[PDB]
Amino acid sequence: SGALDVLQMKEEDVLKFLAAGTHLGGTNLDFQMEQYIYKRKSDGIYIINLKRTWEKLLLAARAIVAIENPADVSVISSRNTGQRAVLKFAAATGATPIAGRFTPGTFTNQIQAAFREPRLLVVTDPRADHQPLTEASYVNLPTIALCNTDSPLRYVDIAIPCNNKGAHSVGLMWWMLAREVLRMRGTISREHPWEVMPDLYFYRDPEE
Amino acid sequence: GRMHAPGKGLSQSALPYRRSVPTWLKLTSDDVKEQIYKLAKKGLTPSQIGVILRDSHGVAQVRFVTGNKILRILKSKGLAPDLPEDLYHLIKKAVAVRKHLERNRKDKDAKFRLILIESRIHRLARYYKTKRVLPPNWKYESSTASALVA
Amino acid sequence: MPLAKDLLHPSPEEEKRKHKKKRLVQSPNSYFMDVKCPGCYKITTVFSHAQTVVLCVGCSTVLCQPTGGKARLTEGCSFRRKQH
Amino acid sequence: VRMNVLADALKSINNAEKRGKRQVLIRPCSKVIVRFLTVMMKHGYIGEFEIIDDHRAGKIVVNLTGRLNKCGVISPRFDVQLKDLEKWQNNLLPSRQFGFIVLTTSAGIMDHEEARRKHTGGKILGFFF
Amino acid sequence: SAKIVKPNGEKPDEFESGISQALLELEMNSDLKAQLRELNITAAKEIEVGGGRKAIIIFVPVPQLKSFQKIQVRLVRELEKKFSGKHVVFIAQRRILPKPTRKSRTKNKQKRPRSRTLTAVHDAILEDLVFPSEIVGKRIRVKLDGSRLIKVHLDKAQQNNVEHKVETFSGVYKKLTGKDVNFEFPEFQL
Amino acid sequence: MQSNAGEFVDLYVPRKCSASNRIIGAKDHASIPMNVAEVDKVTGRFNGQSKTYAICGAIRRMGESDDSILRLAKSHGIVSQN
RNA sequence: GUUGGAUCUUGAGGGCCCGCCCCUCGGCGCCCCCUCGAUGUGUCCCGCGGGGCCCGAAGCGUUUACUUUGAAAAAAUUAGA
Repeated sequence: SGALDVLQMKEEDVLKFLAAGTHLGGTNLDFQMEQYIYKRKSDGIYIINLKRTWEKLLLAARAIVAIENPADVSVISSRNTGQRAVLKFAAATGATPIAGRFTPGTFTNQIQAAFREPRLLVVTDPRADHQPLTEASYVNLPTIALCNTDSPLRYVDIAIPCNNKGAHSVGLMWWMLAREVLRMRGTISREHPWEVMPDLYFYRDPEE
Repeated sequence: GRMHAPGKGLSQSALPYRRSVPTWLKLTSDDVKEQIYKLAKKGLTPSQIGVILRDSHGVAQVRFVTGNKILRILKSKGLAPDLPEDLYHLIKKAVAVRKHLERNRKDKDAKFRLILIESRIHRLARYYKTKRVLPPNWKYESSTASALVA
Repeated sequence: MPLAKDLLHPSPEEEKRKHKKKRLVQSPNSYFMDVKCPGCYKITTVFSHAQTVVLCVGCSTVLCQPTGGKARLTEGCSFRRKQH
Repeated sequence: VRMNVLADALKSINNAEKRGKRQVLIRPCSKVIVRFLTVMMKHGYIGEFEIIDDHRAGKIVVNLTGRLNKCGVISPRFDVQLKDLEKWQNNLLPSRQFGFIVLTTSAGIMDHEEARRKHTGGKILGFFF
Repeated sequence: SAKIVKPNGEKPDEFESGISQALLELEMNSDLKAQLRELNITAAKEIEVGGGRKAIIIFVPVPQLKSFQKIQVRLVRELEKKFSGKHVVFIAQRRILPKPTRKSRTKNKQKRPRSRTLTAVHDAILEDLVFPSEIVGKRIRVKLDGSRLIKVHLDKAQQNNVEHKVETFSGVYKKLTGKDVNFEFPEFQL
Repeated sequence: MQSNAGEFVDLYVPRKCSASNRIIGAKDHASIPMNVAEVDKVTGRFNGQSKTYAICGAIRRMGESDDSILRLAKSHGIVSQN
């Protein structure tokens, strides 16, 4: 677990969640995400349970920890909103970064113009990062992924409930992940939160 | 499985676990037996008696007050209908279809339907004959079906 | 289902929404109730799915009206099962 | 409707097990089903079961394990005089080192190893391994 | 009048003498006059339980039981006070037609219904122990070990009356049949 | 796979699972475990000593795996906010 | 013609195994006879030997199929000493 009071959440997180529009979900009924759901908003739309979002995020974070090299976890986003997000994560945690197009075959193909060696994949939506998700299960790689109520759950080990499409939702979850892994093993230390704001993540946000 | 109807659905109630219903006022044996005797005097079938007892009185079935059911009471008394209620109502439908068939000799549907109902009577009746609820020396007929319903 | 659940004491909202004979412990949810209703001056016991009307001496006719589902009732009424 | 009850139960478990599902509702529930489940349970092929009681005919919830590979039914039942047991055992089991043929004998529903010791035959119900 | 409460050909005394004297007291006692004045129990038997109080099991031939069950809780409460903590209840024992075997004697039979058989009698005893709640359902859990425990669901309305009783009901059943019973409250009403 | 009283036949002893109680065979794809780090608690900061769960081809292709991991992890502990 | 739902009870000895539970015999006993010890056509220990009647036991209660053990079951052949 860790030192323990702020790993049972705190108001600071609950404010960030609400702001980033995490809480709203899809309108498709569930059979694999159903457990996670707190309550259903009137006339469709599911309110995800922040308590569940926490525990899964921490279990994910913990799995990246106990590797003494953070490079062999590949952070993956093909979404525009999360290109900046993963780039900041890679600076911070020390992940090997994949922003924009994946380009098929880097965990496959003996003869190729690039090859990456991971041990764990972190995905932002496995219906946009579907190519890594399929490719990973041909070569025996576990995949964590940020899943909503209409994402595929096949070949995903650990799902993290969250909207995880667009806006600040993808950004915030990368920020909180980086903060979490640095707590256990980093230089934030002692299981207390980051001094970096989530705004360094998020999207580019069109510059005036 | 149904070979006696073209259905697919259900046609019975769910029934409760317990041998006592409703347990807040189950009345007494006395009350409902009197009521049964008086209703059965009027020539009412066990079905009809069960319905009216259920809703108006605080009994549901009378199987939960005493181990007897409405038929059992009737049968032991010796005041009872002279054939089972289901068999009666089957015979009654086949009469009604037969009357409609007399009226209309172009109604192919009615001919088909009559056959089905008649077959249904025979299989039920065969069951009653074997277990001595009907005499084996009676048999269903156009002739006698009329006489029963009248 | 997520296809590995085992339920030995199932919640009474996923067993109470189902059809009457499809329940995981089968007893129907039907009950009796006492009806007070003001033009009747006696407390008539009525069946929730009565089918045919319940009537009483105290009322002219005002007690039930037939409906294929739950029996219709008129003015002030109460219900307590009691104990099914 | 149901002209064998063993055959439905056995399939139900196997189909659950394929999914990874750890529950089934078998019914109509009979004395023979209970007996078959207990012998099966003892050897570790399935987990524990719980019989729910109704006035319909009963329903059993079996919590199963994936220590089973196949529970087959020999329907229609055949006589076994302890010199067709050998023929069955080579035919329909993968080795003689493991698996049980489960029969009903007059000395009780028992596995065929116990049958061999008693030298009491009867009717073959099924098998598992 | 008690005149049949102690006679049963039992060697004791102690408890039966106590219970018979108690019965006379109750016969005169208010709101229980004119219903024990013609109905006097065949025997009383004492068997202990794990509550550290003894349990008094009274035998009724079935017609008596209806009157005893009517009151139950109030009567049992008075008898518990009188006998200093003993838990009193009422159990019905029928004759029970012989085994469907064959050898070991199968005696005289004529049709044996499933409402007078050994299992039926045990179910009837369970029903008789309770009064303000009924048995909604039952389940038996078969353990992996091979043991069985029967969880008897009771009504979730008026439960309180049976809650304190539970331990004695468990123990008494164990002494009589050699099987443990436990009580539970379901998930029906609500 | 033993022979006799405990003689070793066999080329190797394969991994098992506890999310469906089915062996991971023989060179199969989509078969990997999942080392979650322990944290020592109270003072924070990761201390060893991996908790490992074994995930088979079967569960993953039937899209079970997400829920399964939580059941396995919770049952033997330990994660904050349980 | 084939097939068919649920539902009825049997503690010790030794480190499982055994009998049990929710009259033609043997014999717990009762009565008889040559009587066996109180006795030597004959008792009051008992039916022990022949009896009757009648319990644990047992036809017991209503039948089986099945399965199980026996017999009856050509020699040569055939497996096989």
